Amino acid sequence: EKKDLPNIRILATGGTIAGGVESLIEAVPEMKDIANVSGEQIVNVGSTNIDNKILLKLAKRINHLLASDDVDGIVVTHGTDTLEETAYFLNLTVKSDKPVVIVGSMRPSTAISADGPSNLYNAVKVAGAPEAKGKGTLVVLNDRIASARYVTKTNTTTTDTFKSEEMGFVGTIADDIYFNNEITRKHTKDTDFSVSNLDELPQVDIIYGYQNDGSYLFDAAVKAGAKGIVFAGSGNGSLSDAAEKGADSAVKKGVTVVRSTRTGNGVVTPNQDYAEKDLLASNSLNPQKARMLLMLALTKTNDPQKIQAYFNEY
Amino acid sequence: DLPNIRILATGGTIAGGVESLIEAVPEMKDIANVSGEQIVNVGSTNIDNKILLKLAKRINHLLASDDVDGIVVTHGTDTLEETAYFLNLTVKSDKPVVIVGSMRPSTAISADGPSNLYNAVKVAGAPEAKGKGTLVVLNDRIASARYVTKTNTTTTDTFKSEEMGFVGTIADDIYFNNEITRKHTKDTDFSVSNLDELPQVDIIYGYQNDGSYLFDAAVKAGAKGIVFAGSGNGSLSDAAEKGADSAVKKGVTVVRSTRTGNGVVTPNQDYAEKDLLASNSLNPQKARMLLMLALTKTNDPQKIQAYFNEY
Amino acid sequence: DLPNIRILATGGTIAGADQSKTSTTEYKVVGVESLIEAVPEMKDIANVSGEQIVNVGSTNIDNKILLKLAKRINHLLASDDVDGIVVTHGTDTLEETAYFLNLTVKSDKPVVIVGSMRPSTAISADGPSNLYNAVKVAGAPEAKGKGTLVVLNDRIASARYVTKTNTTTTDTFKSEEMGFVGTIADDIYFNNEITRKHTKDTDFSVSNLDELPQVDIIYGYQNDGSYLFDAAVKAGAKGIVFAGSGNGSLSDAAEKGADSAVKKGVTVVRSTRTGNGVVTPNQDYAEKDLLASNSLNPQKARMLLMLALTKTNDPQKIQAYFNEY
Amino acid sequence: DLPNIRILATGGTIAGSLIEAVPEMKDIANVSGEQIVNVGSTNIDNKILLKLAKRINHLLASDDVDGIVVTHGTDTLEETAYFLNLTVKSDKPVVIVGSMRPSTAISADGPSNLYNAVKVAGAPEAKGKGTLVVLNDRIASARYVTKTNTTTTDTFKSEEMGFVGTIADDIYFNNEITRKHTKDTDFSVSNLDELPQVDIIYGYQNDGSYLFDAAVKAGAKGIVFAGSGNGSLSDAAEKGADSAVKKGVTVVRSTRTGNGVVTPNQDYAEKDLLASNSLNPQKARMLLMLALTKTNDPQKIQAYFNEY
Ligand code: NA
Ligand code: NA
Repeated sequence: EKKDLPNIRILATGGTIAGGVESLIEAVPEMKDIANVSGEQIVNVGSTNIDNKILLKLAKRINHLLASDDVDGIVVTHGTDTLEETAYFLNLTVKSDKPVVIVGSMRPSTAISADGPSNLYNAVKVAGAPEAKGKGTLVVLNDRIASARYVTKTNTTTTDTFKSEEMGFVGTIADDIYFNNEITRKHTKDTDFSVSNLDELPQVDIIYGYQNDGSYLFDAAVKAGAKGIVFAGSGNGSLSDAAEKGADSAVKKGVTVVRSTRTGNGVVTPNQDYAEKDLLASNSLNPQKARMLLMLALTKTNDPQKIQAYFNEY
Repeated sequence: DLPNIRILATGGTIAGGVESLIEAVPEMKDIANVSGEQIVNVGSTNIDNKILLKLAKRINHLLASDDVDGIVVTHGTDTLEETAYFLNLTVKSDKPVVIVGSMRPSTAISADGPSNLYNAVKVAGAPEAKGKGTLVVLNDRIASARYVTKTNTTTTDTFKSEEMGFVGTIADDIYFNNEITRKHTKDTDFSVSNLDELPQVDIIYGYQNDGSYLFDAAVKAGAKGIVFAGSGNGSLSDAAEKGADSAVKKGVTVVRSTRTGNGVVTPNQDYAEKDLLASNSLNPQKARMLLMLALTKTNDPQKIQAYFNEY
Repeated sequence: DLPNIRILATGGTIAGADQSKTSTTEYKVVGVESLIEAVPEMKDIANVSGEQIVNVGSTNIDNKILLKLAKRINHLLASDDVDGIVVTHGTDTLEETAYFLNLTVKSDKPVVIVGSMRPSTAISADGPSNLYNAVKVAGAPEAKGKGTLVVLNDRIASARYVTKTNTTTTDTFKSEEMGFVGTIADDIYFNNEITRKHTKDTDFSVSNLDELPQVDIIYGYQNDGSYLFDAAVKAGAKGIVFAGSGNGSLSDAAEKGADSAVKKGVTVVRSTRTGNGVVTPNQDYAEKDLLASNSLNPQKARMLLMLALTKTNDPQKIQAYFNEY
Repeated sequence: DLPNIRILATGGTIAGSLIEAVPEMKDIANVSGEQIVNVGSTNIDNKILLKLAKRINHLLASDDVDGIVVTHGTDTLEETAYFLNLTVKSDKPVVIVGSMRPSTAISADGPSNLYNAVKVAGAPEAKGKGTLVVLNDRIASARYVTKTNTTTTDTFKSEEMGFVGTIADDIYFNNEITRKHTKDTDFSVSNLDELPQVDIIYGYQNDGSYLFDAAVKAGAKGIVFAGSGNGSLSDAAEKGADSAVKKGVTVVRSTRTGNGVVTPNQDYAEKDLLASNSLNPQKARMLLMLALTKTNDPQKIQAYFNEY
């Protein structure tokens, strides 16, 4: 007597991106055509105020739901500012191949040509697509299906902000879904990370590189209890002499230091001079995404060679 | 006769001593009378305010003479955009200043430095380069210092502007396409002629679960200005906002930039009322250059904000 | 004291409608007054009025319509009651109309071309914001003298540099090499002024013309031939634009067809199928009057070639136009 | 021991005898080569494509060939690369390479391009990736790449699909494409001497039906239309396309935009004016020629356009 449709659960982390989560759901009635949609409010914060406590709660809830036969896929609604941080964390900690799609809107729900309704519809379409199984955590905005591993927010305000210059999208939407790429990095069900038994994460802070910078921010991070530091270096993870003094001091005090880049794209490569002093390379992870992997790495090991190996596979 | 172009070197060679650079690209002799000097010799992460003052003063002196038609500065790529934008605000001439580097070492297969240097000299000597602002020339592209950034760690095509494109491109001949709308060079209100140091400005990065303690440390270290590389449109966590508000109360100017890479950071009523300023379309490290220079003129947040909308 | 902005509607997706709100590629036809009433916020930034010029999908915009549109725009901008114009148009051939107007509008007052990638009925339809922003730009004092502009997705592109780069996405209109004249983030941020001659400063007028010289476009590919050149000449082409591989390159067969067209008095311009970059002069091709399209893609090169042929058949004068416009 | 990499040259040298020009290659491969043809890339034709695919298929069947590099002019490089992606029945790497600057120019890009092409062709992880295009430290799929700029060194790109990988000293593989290719395709051309004729017609304002009519008269078996936007036709172009279909020609609507998918449109699909998916006109031509070696059924041809 009923139409068979996928069971998609929306987990909201902030306000409504289209139009409570119950209403959010009624603002995009088109979703009923393609899913049996249900919803829950996890937390309710602006994305700059998403923190490690919330991430642990969110990953645990997703893992619980996806283990059930009554949930086919999940859509997480989230503020765009830090969406990429949450999406990549879930990419490393969700231990299921069922789809998890993270979505937001660049224009408020009340704005002229608000982008939330289409984004949400498309997120639910992807989350219920059989072919979305096994693709890793996905970010869906503006008719594009991006991997959490490769995507970033590239522009402050534009609808088309989430992109990957060098890796493009997993797929795109033009009425139908077109899947184009599968990523090569390890993810989701295949990672070595679990947050099932964790109530906190190792502290990791980020320091920026620039002309005439110093060592004082490294020293402050160490004093504040950082277990890891990601440095957003100029170019290919480069450090001034002052920054390198700070990084070396941190390493000597037992902090793991990973060199990322402030440029936005490309790989940070191992460099003999840096590698021999355990100033690690972030691969193609930007500073905030490198932080997520470093926190998780530090739950498993303090060995710099093992952490570097994670940065090449995840 | 040909334009007289002076090369000021700040690092190692990008092609083939400053005499070595010139000899490595003999083709330059057909488009300019090239001479050169070594200003400093450092990796670009070690370019600092002292060096920038020296470089700006030397450039301003040289461009005032009739024997110099234009200048090329050879520089490491990592912080090239910081130096280029600083010079865009402090060189008080319409004569061309072109910043150039290479992404591959001069000894590598298919080294890019020889072409880059040749093109930089071609642009520096082009009459239509007059009045364009400071330019950055790599990989057949002519970018404004105001809009360009290094977007990729290692690729030859790294210097770009997604939203503003290039001032021009080269395909044998130079094709000039755009003139920027921001105030620059000859028309700025900044002078560093008599300065021996610049107001200290530090940069703090925004991220989930960040804090106030890095703001506190920058203030303790003597920052006069702080640029915050905020997520999205210059957004702050509650903790970051506590740190920023603390800094403003201690007389530090705080400018919100973005970590995203592109777009404008807009004035936001909640932030603006608390003097947490907006960086416009300046990224953190370029915002830092304008904030340092603004602080040579004023501590008034409304005046500093107006500079961020015009420069 | 608000600017007086006239909307001239021509058709396109922005005036299209489907009964399914989730259809972005299938749709049926909305009137200019409906477009306006759908965006009441416009009343706070302009005094808006509208007229329907034509009502067609943009692949059916033709030279007759362009002439009508350019003449109407020129007459309206001569009045003190009109501060700026917005043209609503289908996206498919928007760049052709925009660049034509960039060469034939004899005023420094703003002309902004706008469309949408989703129909008016779609969820998160993009037309309302695009239209608001087009009106905002057309009424901005700083938009004066910028050349014809194309406004979609919070971006303000020059007609000379923009193209439709994607079949279906909202962010399709871009210039990889030249970027945008400006962008919108609440306020307008003007960033660039183009260097090419435009609008009031061109040598072209269409005030006395009822038709344009026929120009056709031929595409380059492996195993192509001469017979499509021959067919374009037979069909009455006065000019041909060749969308060559790479930097306006021709196969031997294509070069045979081009050379035969030139011998019959047709002007041939080499453009590129790549999408970006400059088609440079080439000594061997220039000696045979196979001209270079500069940074004009095939369809935009066609617009300039048609107007050049209203002034001259001299290949050196035509080439000079391609370098300045 | 090092992989055995064979270089098939189609024209002039892109570097500098290549081993002399780029001696670093000796440390990463045992290189050999041959001059299979000697033409400018605008004059690569169907006869040459068939010769190249037959020769590559033969070579890769040998146990002592680990991978192939083809040096090729950049203008039509994407056409050859995609054809080989559909016809090389092996998982071993085939890498197509060119240079945007002449070998004699300042900062010639060919030496690095060639070195990287050989590095990729010998990399174990390049197996099963489909035909690759390697220029400017980037590793692009033949299925997604195009030449996007007339003259720049960074011209080969895919805005929407990115690269299969990139090179920064080491190779970083990032994506595997989802379309069917190489070892898994249903196309076999080793015994064919010609391919069904396919021509391309451009869409623009004030276009007509005359070019369609001429292509049909010239013997086209298929026509790719480089339509404005999402494979759109003017009324005049549509009349020409419908005339062609009635005369037994298969018509595929591609796009002149450069990116995105051309979607099936009900009114066009009802009339067998097919959709090219995310294939540009010149790449859609290669798939249509091969489709026409198997069938004239428009539904089957459309299905090929959705999978390849
Ligand atoms: Na450097
Ligand atoms: Na349309």
